[PDB]
Amino acid sequence: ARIAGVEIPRNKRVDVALTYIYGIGKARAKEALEKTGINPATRVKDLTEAEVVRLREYVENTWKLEGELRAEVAANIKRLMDIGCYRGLRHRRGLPVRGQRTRTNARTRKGPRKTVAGKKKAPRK
Amino acid sequence: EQYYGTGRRKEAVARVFLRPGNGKVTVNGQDFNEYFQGLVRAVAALEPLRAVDALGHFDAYITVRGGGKSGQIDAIKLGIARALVQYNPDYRAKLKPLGFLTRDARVVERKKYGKHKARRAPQYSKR
Amino acid sequence: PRSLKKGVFVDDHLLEKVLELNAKGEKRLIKTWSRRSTIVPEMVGHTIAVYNGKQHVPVYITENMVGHKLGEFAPTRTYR
Amino acid sequence: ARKALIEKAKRTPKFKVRAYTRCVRCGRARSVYRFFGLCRICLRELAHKGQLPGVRKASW
Amino acid sequence: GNKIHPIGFRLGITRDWESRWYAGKKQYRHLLLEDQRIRGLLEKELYSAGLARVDIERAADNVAVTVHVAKPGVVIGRGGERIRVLREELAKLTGKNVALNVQEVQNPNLSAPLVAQRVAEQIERRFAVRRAIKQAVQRVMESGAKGAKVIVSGRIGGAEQARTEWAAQGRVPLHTLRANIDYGFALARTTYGVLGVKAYIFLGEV
Amino acid sequence: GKGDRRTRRGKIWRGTYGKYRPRK
Amino acid sequence: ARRRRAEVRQLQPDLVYGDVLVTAFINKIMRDGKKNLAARIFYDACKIIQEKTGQEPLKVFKQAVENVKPRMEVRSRRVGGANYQVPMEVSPRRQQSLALRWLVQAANQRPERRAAVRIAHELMDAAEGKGGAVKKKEDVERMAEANRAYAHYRW
Amino acid sequence: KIRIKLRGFDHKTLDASAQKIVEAARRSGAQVSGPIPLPTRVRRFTVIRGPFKHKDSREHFELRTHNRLVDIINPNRKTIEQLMTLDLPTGVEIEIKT
RNA sequence: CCCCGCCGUUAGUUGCCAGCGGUUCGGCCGGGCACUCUAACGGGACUGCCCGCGAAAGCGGGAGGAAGGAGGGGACGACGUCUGGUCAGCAUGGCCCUUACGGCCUGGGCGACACACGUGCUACAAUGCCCACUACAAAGCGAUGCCACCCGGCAACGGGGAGCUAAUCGCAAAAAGGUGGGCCCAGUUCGGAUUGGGGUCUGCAACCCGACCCCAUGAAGCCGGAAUCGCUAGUAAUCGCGGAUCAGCCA
Ligand SMILES: [Mg+2]
Ligand SMILES: [Mg+2]
Ligand SMILES: [Mg+2]
Ligand SMILES: [Mg+2]
Ligand SMILES: [Mg+2]
Ligand SMILES: [Mg+2]
Ligand SMILES: [Mg+2]
Ligand SMILES: [Mg+2]
Ligand SMILES: [Mg+2]
Ligand SMILES: [Mg+2]
Ligand SMILES: [Zn+2]
Repeated sequence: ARIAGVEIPRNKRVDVALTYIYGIGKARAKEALEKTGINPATRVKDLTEAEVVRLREYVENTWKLEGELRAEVAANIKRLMDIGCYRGLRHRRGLPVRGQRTRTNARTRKGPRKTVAGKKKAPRK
Repeated sequence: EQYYGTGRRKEAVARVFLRPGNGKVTVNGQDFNEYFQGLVRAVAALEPLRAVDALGHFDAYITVRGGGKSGQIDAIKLGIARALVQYNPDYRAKLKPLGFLTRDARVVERKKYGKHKARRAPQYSKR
Repeated sequence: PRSLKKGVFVDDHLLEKVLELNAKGEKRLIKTWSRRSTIVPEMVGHTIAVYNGKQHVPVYITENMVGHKLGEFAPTRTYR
Repeated sequence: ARKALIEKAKRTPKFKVRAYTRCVRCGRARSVYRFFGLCRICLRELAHKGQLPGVRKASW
Repeated sequence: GNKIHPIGFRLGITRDWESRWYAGKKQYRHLLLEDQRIRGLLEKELYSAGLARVDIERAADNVAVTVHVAKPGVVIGRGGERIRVLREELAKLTGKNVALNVQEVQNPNLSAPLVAQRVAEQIERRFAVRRAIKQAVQRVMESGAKGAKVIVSGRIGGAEQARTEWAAQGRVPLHTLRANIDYGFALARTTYGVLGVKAYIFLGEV
Repeated sequence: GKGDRRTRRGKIWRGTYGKYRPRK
Repeated sequence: ARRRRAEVRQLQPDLVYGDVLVTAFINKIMRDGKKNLAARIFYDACKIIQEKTGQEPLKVFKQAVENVKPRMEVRSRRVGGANYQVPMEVSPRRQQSLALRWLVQAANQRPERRAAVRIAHELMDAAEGKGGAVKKKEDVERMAEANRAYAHYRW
Repeated sequence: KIRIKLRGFDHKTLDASAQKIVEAARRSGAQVSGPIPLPTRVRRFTVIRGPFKHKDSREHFELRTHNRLVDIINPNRKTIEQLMTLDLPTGVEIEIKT
């Protein structure tokens, strides 16, 4: 509990729990458990306060986590928005950025479908 | 010294050498179950013996090469049935009506073009 | 996530051009068709007119952009 | 194709990664089975005239 | 739209390959290319010889053409003063010492490429197609032969709407392999577009 | 799933090797 | 079947109860040709029918099937007016197939996590006259009797 | 131990012509180890039948290559004194190691 | 004609507790081809035999047989139809352009996105996901190559470096499967879209517009309206493997 800022993950295995933190995933979980010596398997509620500190002292003092990340990412994007950059423009319009197609199939970045009219004088559609 | 039959099944070939004795079977330098470990079907490769009362009257040394384990299980069921018949040609009328002597012609069917999958026809629209 | 392992490719006919514009002054507008060319620190300040397929475009090179690529600032297509 | 585009003949084609195949028989730049240098049509036409040795009709 | 090539359909049995050598994958490609410039030189120069097929065999580096023709005269020339200009025009491009031959095609009326070549010839000289065909079937059906067929395409008569004129007698069993059915195709460039001439000749079974 | 690049299953599909599917 | 009568394929017998009803049932459990774990399911479910009921599973199983086989069913018939649920007999070959299916489908609506559990508990409930399968059966014969007025278009 | 791998495109003109390369005797003039079958290698071409669209048409071409072995023990030069002009297969190709 | 199913003759640098000897216990070595196999050539099925119906052709069933009436799969598409398709593969009549409707570059485009459909992939999980261990394929491809095995590296991959013109070396791991362990019903240890970051490789060159690796991110999706597609048996369904094209790749 309170392993990263505000992050209280509880009651699951400690390796799963840590992933409930922002800049922390299957990897860094595995890692920070090795480098601080806590068994992956133990439930979070079954943790020595002395262990929860070696965790916090590591995770918190060794990577950019939580809002401290979300902050950088946000300014990392405005960065290429301020300059003329092409990826910046794509971000500005809210279209794919990694050279994907946009004729079909861009829904996840585009959002839900903004349907318009079909024909004026043509076949059945 | 021993008794032999071949026996094949769907790209898998069994070599069955029968010797007299106890009942102990060894496929590919391994105990029977060491190989076919926990496959509900395995016991069925020995139905030739289980139906000539040869349970514990024969030992068997087998090598099997090809395909996958369930096909090998059938190839053995022939090899055993075939060796058992050059051991005793009177065993046929016992064994033939159970079919153990009929090699299973059923083989994987070829992939055709403009199909997905030898028969699986690709799906179409507007009709 | 991009590449060029060791060599950091920069089109050199432009490079000999820009380095030679630093014996003295910084010529306004440089006409390149090598959008293909990585930006380097020794380009800050000048103005490079990158093509387009259709027109050279006045790309004021700052220092925020010292690593990117010239074609990253000459947008090709015209949309709404 | 265009006769001018059998400038594939450029044994010196500047950069190497501009090399391309082209059917030696009808110029066809696409589907050009390289064992034969023939394209997919020329391949079938010659195969039916028996002019590619050892090349039978396949079936199985 | 249907119907294979009767030769391409029998190439394993009751017909063999127009060039029958061998090569690994580094060579096949070029040997074929040369192999074909041979046939291309041999079909422009040797037109009037009336050649049916052009067999090629290669072996220890060498080559071995066997030009089958109707009138082996015009390939020999004056005692031999023609068959050496060609055997030299060949070993020019083929830097590999060629070995020209000539095989007497007796019976120009039983080799399909000839039969067809002939009908296409008449068509350029503005002959009557219907008759041209019916005759060639006869000319072939007489000269031995268990059956035969001839197809001209369309623009028959310089006609504005392409047609297809037919004609065949005896047996011509295309779907049976035990057949032995020479097939020949002649083109026929005319003043008004092209015409295709196919000749089928069934001769004996097994 | 065969879509997670960093699984065993997911590597096999894309015919690759890596941390999440060592070569040998 | 526009020509011949299409013969029933004879399945091989069970390896543990020598019964071909069992192989019929292990087949309908099996998906994607995974036959191994289909047995591995059924058999595991069999050693749950004893460990909760002294009777050996083979009677409990065939008892359960019997409660699910239907005696009457409707099948819609096109008429010169519209559609008509028509009550029909049920061939004994089709009672076989209907009960085995409904068993395995009702088994997998059950909320028990392990699959053998679901089959076991469904096999028991059926043999006991209840559980989901026996509904969609008493439920079928209902409609056959509810549309008795039309039982005179019997194909 | 004269190893002579023989291959070509026509199996009639191999086995025939590898039968011809056994001529100090069947096994009464050298030794001979029987011509070895040795599997064939089948290259396959599949081609869209017509010239345009019709994706699902297709026609299959193979180019099989068959290989034989032979192998003679006692490479005496008397018997070798037959490999002069003693041949007749064209589209067969010969390889020799020892 | 081809392939698959049973059997033989020929054939032994692939195959063997066959049977022996030697064991670094590896078919490794001596040794043998019997077996499996490899690939050439034969045999074998004909309603021939049996009972029943039939005027016959045949139909039903029964023996024996590996296989029984078309044993299983391919190749094979009649006279003709659609004034079908294709002048952009190739030919080809006519028509037109002829310091440009021809040619060469460099850059862009064919990848544009408010939308709509076709075909697919991956899913929505416990008959499941994950990790470890362990086992059985067929067909292919390889010397401007396949790259065993070592070293750096979490890894892509770099360095080094054997064998292999390849039944002999390599791609090569098969994967579902099996044993053990984790997850416990959750938008989850389900799903892996999106985006941020750092990197390897191929290429003159990866902005537009490449694939792969690692870290973070972890979207929609809880089985799909009206409608609608495939398949009758080694078939569907499901699981992986290979090849053509190709530097690399959007497979
Ligand atoms: Mg398709
Ligand atoms: Mg042209
Ligand atoms: Mg290329
Ligand atoms: Mg996952
Ligand atoms: Mg296609
Ligand atoms: Mg036929
Ligand atoms: Mg059109
Ligand atoms: Mg396109
Ligand atoms: Mg759920
Ligand atoms: Mg059908
Ligand atoms: Zn071509």
